[PDB]
Amino acid sequence: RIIQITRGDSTITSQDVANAIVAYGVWPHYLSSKDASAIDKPSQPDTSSNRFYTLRSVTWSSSSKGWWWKLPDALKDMGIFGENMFYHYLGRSGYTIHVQCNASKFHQGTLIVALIPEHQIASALHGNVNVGYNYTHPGETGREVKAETRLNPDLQPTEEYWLNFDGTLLGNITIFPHQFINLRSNNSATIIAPYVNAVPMDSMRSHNNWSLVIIPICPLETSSAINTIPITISISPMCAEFSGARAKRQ
Amino acid sequence: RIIQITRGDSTITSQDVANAIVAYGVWPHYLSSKDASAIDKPSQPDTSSNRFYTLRSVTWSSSSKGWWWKLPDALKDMGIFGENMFYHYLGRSGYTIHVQCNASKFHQGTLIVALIPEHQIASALHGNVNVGYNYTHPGETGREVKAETRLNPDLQPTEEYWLNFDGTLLGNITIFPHQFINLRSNNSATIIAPYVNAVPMDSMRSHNNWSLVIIPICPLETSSAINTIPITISISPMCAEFSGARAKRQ
Amino acid sequence: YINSENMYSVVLQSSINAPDKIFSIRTDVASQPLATTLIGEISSYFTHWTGSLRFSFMFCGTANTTVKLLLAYTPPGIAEPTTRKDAMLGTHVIWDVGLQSTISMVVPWISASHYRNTSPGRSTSGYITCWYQTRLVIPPQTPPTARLLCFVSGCKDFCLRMARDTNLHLQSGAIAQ
Amino acid sequence: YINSENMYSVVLQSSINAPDKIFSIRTDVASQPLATTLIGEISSYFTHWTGSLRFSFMFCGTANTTVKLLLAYTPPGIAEPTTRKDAMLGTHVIWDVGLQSTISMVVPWISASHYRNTSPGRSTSGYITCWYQTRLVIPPQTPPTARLLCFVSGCKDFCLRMARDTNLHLQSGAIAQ
Amino acid sequence: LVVPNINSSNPTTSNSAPALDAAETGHTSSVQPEDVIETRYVQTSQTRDEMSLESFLGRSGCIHESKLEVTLANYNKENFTVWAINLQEMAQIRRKFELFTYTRFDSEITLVPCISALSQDIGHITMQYMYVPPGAPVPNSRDDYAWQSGTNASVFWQHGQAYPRFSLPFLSVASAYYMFYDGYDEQDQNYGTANTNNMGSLCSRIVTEKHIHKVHIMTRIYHKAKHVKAWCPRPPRALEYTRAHRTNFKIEDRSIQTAIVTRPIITTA
Amino acid sequence: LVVPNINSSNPTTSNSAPALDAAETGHTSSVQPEDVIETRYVQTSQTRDEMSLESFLGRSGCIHESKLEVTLANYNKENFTVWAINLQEMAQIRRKFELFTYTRFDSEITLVPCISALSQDIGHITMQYMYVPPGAPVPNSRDDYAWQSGTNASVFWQHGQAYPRFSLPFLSVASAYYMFYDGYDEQDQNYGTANTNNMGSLCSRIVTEKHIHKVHIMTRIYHKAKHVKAWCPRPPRALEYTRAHRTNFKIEDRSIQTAIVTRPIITTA
Amino acid sequence: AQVSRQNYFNINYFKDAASNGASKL
Amino acid sequence: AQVSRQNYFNINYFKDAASNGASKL
Ligand SMILES: CCCCCCCCCCCC(=O)O
Ligand SMILES: CCCCCCCCCCCC(=O)O
Repeated sequence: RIIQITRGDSTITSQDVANAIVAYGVWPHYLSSKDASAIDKPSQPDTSSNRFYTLRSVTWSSSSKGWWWKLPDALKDMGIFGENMFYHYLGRSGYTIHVQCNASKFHQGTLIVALIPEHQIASALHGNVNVGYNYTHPGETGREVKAETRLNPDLQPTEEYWLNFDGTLLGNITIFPHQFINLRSNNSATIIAPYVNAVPMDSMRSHNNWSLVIIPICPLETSSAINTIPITISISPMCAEFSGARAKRQ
Repeated sequence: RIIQITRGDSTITSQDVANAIVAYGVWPHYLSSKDASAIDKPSQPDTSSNRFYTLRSVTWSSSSKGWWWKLPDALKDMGIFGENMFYHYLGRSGYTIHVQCNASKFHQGTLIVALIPEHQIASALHGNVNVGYNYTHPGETGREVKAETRLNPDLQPTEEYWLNFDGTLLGNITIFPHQFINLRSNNSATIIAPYVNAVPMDSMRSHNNWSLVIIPICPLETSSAINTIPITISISPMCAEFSGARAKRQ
Repeated sequence: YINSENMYSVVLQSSINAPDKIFSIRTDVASQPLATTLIGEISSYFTHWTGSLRFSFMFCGTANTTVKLLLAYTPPGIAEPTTRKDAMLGTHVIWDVGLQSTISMVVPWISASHYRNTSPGRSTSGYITCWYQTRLVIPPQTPPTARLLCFVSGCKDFCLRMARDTNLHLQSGAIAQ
Repeated sequence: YINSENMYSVVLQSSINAPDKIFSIRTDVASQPLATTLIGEISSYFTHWTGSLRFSFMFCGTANTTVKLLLAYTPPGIAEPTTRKDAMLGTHVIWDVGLQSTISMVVPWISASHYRNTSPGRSTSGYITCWYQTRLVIPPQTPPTARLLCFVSGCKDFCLRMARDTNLHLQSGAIAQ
Repeated sequence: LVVPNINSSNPTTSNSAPALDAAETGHTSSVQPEDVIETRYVQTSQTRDEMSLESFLGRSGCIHESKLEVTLANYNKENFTVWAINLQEMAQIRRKFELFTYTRFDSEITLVPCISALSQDIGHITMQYMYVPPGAPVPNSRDDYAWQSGTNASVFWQHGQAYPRFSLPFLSVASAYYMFYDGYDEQDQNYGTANTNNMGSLCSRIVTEKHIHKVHIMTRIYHKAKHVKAWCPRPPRALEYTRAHRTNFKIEDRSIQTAIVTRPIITTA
Repeated sequence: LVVPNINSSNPTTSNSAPALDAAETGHTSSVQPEDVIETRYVQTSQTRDEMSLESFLGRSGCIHESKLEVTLANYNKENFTVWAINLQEMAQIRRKFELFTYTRFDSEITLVPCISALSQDIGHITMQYMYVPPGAPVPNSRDDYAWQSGTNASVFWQHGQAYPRFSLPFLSVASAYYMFYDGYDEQDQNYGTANTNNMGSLCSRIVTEKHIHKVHIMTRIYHKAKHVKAWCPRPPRALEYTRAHRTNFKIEDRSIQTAIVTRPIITTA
Repeated sequence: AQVSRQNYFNINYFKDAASNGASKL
Repeated sequence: AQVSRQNYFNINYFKDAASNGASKL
């Protein structure tokens, strides 16, 4: 039940885990010379970039339908990791995602926490439309399912969370690395994920590798006055490597 | 006469050197655990920070009296090195300074290029005055001897370049690591300098370790129409290490 | 809360649903409020110090009350953090208050010089700040606030030198026989 | 040229077609102008000295400018030379300024006693004089003058004894705190 | 005495949380830097000798200032002083020893006698300092027979002489000195260390016979502990002392004032 | 420490010109007497010990002159002095140490106390000199409780006593003293060594109680470095000093004056 | 006898132990 | 111990090294 994960100068503790999941059974590791493409020495900032970064908390209420964040986008503003991300053409990283949500023994609810590779979102409308860059790059704020009028909507992604935002049934989302946070049992979910791509390193600004999706499968219910509780996400890059240094991209 | 120094993804060549000087006979190296004070792992960005950064060129004319820059201040805005400098409380670095100045066999002039440790500048005025932080932190622009009215002058450093800006005679400046660029013989000066301080790492924002002073000891003279020539400085951090990460200091 | 037992605890609130700062303190062993603790008092009999400090916290709410807190240490050279984002960019621990009511966090020695003065001038070793990571949640019919206790001691690391008289005690007059 | 960088260089002239004297200086380490150099300053903290002095010169004219100079050392017991003939009768070096811009000449220790006083009275260790051996020649469209730099340091030979306070620095008043 | 080295540390992902404990147990946490952060290997080189009790208490500090105002009128009748020895009258020393419940050590006493001239000259002044253990006759005048010092220890100082000094062995009838005593008289009186700490008196007189120069002699007494041992540490005194042998701290018409300094808001360091 | 011998030398006619070099390189020439002249074989016999740093800096020089003018009116209120210790206030010593960027050494302090009689007699005078490290309470009066010296080091001198002396170990929190510091406060203020060189104060008081003789006491403090090490030599100070901890040299309504003496013509030595 | 130090000479000159200097740690 | 000189007797009498005389070169 007790976890303690130490990353840089950061340590996470959780007295109520469903022990951690290692996506696809592979622990993150630095890129091997046998798989490498680019020929310059990759810079490895170590503890200055491989540490836990806590994002802006979201509120879980009885009418919440879901949220998603994309990596590495969510960390583009995070200290040294964010800096390296934009000073270099190529980057590569694994992550430890720790989703935290505590309540009480008098609260009930269940979240599905999934990490999806190449989560190519569907657009909201019909016709010849596609999702605009800005909308799949919300930053640490992430995206929350709101079912109610946004803009240049021919550029917006779909809000059909029950179709995994991409035309497949929620429900089968379990085929992806995931954990459930069932309030009567745990107060956190931890997923360790390696780098997954069809190329050894890639552009972090242009390609998001993982999408983190959180969906309340069973609603938050309680008789307590504290009837909304936050969900906080802390993500730690792991084995971050960068290559192709030049000016910082704006 | 021919040099080629390769640092990160940067290479310097000079077909007319007075071969390089290694300040105090010590080659730069990472901080040893035997001398260390701070107890966290220092981040070492490697090729992303240990590369040549070229500063804004200055013009050498017949009325030039001198210039100076301070390290690490001069590089505070330089890529990944500048970033690390402000995200961390402590830093440590050696440098390769390559001063370049070409002319023609029909030009004559001589520069003294000195690297001074703890160059504590004197203030311009008499009385109870001291040098203001902004004036010893000019950035890549450096400071040029101009003998003519500046501001809040009770905060300004002295312009007595012939007194090394500190009350000692130019002329004895040779006691410091230095090289001469005598136009009839060379077109560059190269000084490799290790970290020198009474503590193992230090605050880069608050303490400048080296001061780079350039002074025309023999004036630029020529019958050519090209009667002013630039002096360009390229500095490469070496074995840069940082420790004590937190938010970026503004 | 000054001349009572209340100066020793902080009250957490379930009504706060935000990443608010709960408290902060300088990390200098002999600075206030650390000055009058055992380690601060002994440090005040010396001029220099070095080493790591261990800070421990004890949650004193109900067995049914929960919360996650962010305890962070900000190395020097910058102003103390005013937002959770800036605080977490430093050394920190995320504390899940569940069945164990206590946690220990270590403030490592991160200094240019090997020792620091116990009487700091315009100087600091940094700060420790506490923030709501999630929220103080309680079931029905449970007190809506809970207290937190903070302890300090030195690690194996810790060392003091150059004995001197303390500035934390006075004699302004004769002591009657 | 006194409070500037010009006190450190001598100007040679192409218009001079004669065996003229360019400059001269006493050889006594703590006499003027040697007194304020590194070696002159350290020597002024001692009473006696011995050893050989190394004098080096750097020609700073154009790469196309040439000249041959006569650098001579006149042992004591006689007035400093006023003609090239008298100068060359002593210890000397004929310097051809071509591709190397520098030369070093050594003033050997030639003294009756093993040591000399750093503060000389009616005494000298001799002189160093510089003369045109040929002429400063330049092609068309080249500056007609060129500068020369002179350096001094001691040889393996060099030694000082009997520490004393320096006459090269003063305190005429209090130093403000 | 060496401080341990800071060892290298790596990123851990485990079931054992060294940072998590229960302070309810009354035990201090065992977490070191390596348990909470990815630590760098540093070779610490600090001795802890200066922090030893011998070093801390083994320093001379003032414990008494004895003022003798020489009267020329009743020269033999007065001109002597008596002081019941104790370490409770001067704050700096008292606070250091009270950091422990029981202490045991030998004592080094150094005297600093200063003659204040109140006439044109001071002549020749000689002083006698006698240690009077409990029970021995205490002098009643400058010419008391007790000054013969047939068996008590006396030390003499004359103008011009260096500072007198001598050692005393651990003096108690018990195995250690009581810095605190939660007890009474056999008569249910005098709560405190007044019962336990009866070391006798230090008496002094000006030895020189009647003369014509008024002078005051102030002898300050310095005490240094040697070969020290101590037991049961206590929190340091937080308020000014008011009386010897009592932990009383209340002062009339004055509020309790500790060394804690207040701040406006606790969210700003 | 031996100086090398001058070897025999002969007439050379060669392709290698040892006299010819390039000083552009920043390297000092290696030419010795034998390279430029037909040298005689001399057996030099000079030690270089006196030129060592230990010898050069290991000499006692004045660093402070502390004047205490004893006032009889407010005897306990005043009559004490405070001085923030440093090596910047007296030129001879300051210039020698500033020949290096960083220095490290132990210190020997010798005191020379002189009583100036302003009355018919001087009576018996005793002084106390206390070292107050940064943070320890600084005395506010002659009778301040801080003079109890419970743990600070104090030294006493009385008229008639030889010159006091004691050693201090290397005091910095860094590995060496900063003779120069190109840096600031954590507040971007106080450029210079004022930041780095905070060694506390030396405080003194006349210990003798109120008396009737006016006197002034001037205690000169001498400092000698022992077991010396130094790094990064610098050119010697060329002008008068004006302030402590600052390299400032400008004086009001006065031109810059170095030790260089001018001559009329450079062709006459 | 001789002792090392953080080498020096040291012997006791008096017959009572209370007379001795500071204790060795 | 005994040392040669530019022979003499010398031993340290105090327990702290700062107390020692000038260093041997
Ligand atoms: C004769 C000179 C004075 C000797 C003083 C040493 C006695 C210390 C007794 C400690 C007990 C106490 O007062 O609390
Ligand atoms: C208590 C007597 C005085 C001891 C003086 C030694 C301190 C030297 C510190 C050197 C730093 C400086 O002032 O530049």
